[PDB]
Amino acid sequence: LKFVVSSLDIIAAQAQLAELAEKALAAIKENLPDPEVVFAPLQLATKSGTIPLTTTALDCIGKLISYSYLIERAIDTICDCFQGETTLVEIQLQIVKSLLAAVLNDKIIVHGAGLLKAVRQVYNIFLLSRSTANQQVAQGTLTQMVGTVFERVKTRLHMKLTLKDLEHRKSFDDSHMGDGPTMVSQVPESLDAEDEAYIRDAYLVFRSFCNLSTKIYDLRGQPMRSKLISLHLIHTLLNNHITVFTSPLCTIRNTKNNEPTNFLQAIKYYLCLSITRNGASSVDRVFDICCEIFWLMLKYMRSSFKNEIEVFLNEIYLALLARRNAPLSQKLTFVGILKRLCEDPRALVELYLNYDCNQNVDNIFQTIVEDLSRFATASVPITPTQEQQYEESRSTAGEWQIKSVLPPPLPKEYVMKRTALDSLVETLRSLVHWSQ
Amino acid sequence: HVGPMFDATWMSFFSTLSSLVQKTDVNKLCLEGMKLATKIALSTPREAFISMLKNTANLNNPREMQAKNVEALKVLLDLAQTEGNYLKESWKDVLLCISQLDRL
Repeated sequence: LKFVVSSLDIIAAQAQLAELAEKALAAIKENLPDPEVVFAPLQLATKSGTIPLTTTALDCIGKLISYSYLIERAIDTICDCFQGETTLVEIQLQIVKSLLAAVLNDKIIVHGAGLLKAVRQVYNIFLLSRSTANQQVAQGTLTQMVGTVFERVKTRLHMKLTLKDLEHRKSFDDSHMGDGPTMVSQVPESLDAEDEAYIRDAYLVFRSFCNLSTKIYDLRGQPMRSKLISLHLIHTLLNNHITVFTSPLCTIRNTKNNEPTNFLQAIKYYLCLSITRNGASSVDRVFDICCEIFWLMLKYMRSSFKNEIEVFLNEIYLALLARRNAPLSQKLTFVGILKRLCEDPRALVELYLNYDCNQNVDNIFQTIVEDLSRFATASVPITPTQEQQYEESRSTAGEWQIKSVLPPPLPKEYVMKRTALDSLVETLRSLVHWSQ
Repeated sequence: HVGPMFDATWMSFFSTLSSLVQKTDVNKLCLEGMKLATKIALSTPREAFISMLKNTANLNNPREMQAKNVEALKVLLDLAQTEGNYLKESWKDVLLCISQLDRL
């Protein structure tokens, strides 16, 4: 179009390299150009890291991906343009913007290896930018593209025992099934092929984030920030697209059996592993986000996690409540989660029937209610102005919306007791509502 | 369907912590929790909660009431109004409260 000529002129002005640009311009003069003769000069221009040349080359590649179309090579070279923290800020920003333009467009929808590599690259710049603004914009682009992948999957759907035993219950086999680069599309079984491609893209993104989370102070360090962003992206995927996970229509072809299976069962092992080896940590933020994920699991996927919810509650969370030396921040966070649970009557009666009614399964509902009661008795504060401040410190029923956070770079006991008591009152209200 | 949970965890459990009304707000929703005594909507939970509500109403000892006692009496009267068919033998405590209230 209009921009390709200008970009080629700029790269020729910056100049071995130039002859490609003049050859491409001559080719356009006979108009519409050959994809290779325009791709090669930009690739050679971005092969070197300079101020004006690399940026315009990357921008031209990204904008040209938006039309016609090679795609694998363009994505690979755009990712390769980022050497690391040595690369200056503007080059990283241009790389991020070009990746966003390449992944996102009305037409040309890359599937398989290219999209996953682009997402991984954007995450890499987010992790190793060594610059606040570039990190922030990289995280924004990463979460936006991660959300829009599952948005595409949602549109396609719309138009359609102990803790150590959870390490090896890999129900779904995914031996090198992903990373199919050649798949790309624009704008009976014919539709199902594209649907399966989109499902595979979503599954590969989720698997990449699970592998990021399973890894393993310094909350601004690299591994901790990686774990935080992985967990937050997983939570965002569960929250903003819960209808994708819970929809039985959404299915994925198996690898070693080539049999369609429910998406939730395909990622059941990954999510369970992401909670088991990562929840109940000694750092507050990780435990908080893990509790968010577990609560989403408990409120929306009881049927597909009947045993795993039991294991989580018994070994991770209720054990945390029972511990006398357990941190109070984690206790208060999970008590807030319990209060969020108490408002749901179905999530209480199904929790009673599937767990307490069964003899072998350990008592769940009774013990969580007793744990709430134990918190609802002891009281440290005596000064009523603390009670007045807490009452003033009020902003309700748990309702869901878009969730996103940003890691760019009064007494706890009393509020915990009040939350426990309010959760018990909510439990009684929910029970009398379920009785009618 | 709450029947198993009616008798599983109420009689000697919920009254225990709801007897925090002896220490002071929180009293309002504690009384509201006592109001949610489901009388199989078998008699031990109803008897315990109604006895506790009558005791915290403290009608038989006037000139010692506060807003807490008035709220408890209001809750007990409302529970009598909205659940008449189910108090069964527990009506005696409600009528005792009414009679003592008549003495002002």
